[PDB]
Amino acid sequence: RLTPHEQERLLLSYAAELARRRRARGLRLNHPEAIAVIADHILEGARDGRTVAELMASGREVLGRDDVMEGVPEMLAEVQVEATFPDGTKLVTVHQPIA
Amino acid sequence: RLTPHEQERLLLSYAAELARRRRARGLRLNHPEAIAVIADHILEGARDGRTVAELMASGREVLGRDDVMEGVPEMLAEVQVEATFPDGTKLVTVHQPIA
Amino acid sequence: RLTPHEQERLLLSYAAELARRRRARGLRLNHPEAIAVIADHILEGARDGRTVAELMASGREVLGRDDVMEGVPEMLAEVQVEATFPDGTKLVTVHQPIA
Repeated sequence: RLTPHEQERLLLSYAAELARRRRARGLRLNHPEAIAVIADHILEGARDGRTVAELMASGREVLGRDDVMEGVPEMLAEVQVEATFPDGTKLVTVHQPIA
Repeated sequence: RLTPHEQERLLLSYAAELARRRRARGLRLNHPEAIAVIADHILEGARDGRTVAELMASGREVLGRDDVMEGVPEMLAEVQVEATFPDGTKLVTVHQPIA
Repeated sequence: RLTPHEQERLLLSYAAELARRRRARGLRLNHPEAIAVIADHILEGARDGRTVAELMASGREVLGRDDVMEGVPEMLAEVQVEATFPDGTKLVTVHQPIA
């Protein structure tokens, strides 16, 4: 159902699409944009059947220092997201996804 | 300004976009994803100027068994969408859409 | 994580993506779709660090009479959106965006 959690997931997903569009036209992403993009990589990766361990590593390869504004890699200590896997929902933590 | 319901409709439209994105990615759709895609087909066909009769038909040719997870086509007895027509808002029902 | 207002702004941004999709398939936009597109132009221009005056001018050149249904240009007296620039939030109004 469209629980507040489901709405929130779809919002984060569209926010990631929008942040990707911004980056693709040359902008460096700000902190919430970078979070959306990394979170969306996790969400979609889980939907593909990637494992938590795979996502913990690949979520660190999505954005680099060049992709985000000054200060963003330092402010983004980790991204934590509940993703849906084949074997249920799991919290995925990507540590230090940019630096 | 968007009403909380308008926001609901747009969220479900985006969910269908994400579903079509996943299907494009080679993923067989689950139950809610399939619903979102068929729902969206109806809403977009109504916007195009299609009749309720046309949409009940075309709605059954959006996704086949190959496009969805095993079990989904039997879970999806119907998809109902309130769609706006020049004639008014009507509930459009697509029966056994995966078939 | 998102306020009502943030949710609404993200959904209005999505509405423009949907309006672009409708246009791409050969639809002329209606009044609310046109509002979304012009609003998106402003919001994205603001994010880009364009100036209010730049956007008030370029907002008049996003959609032409061909892009919208007959009688829509006359319906669109103005499109007003709050947008956050590098120097903060401003109400931006695009006047007579089509004709």
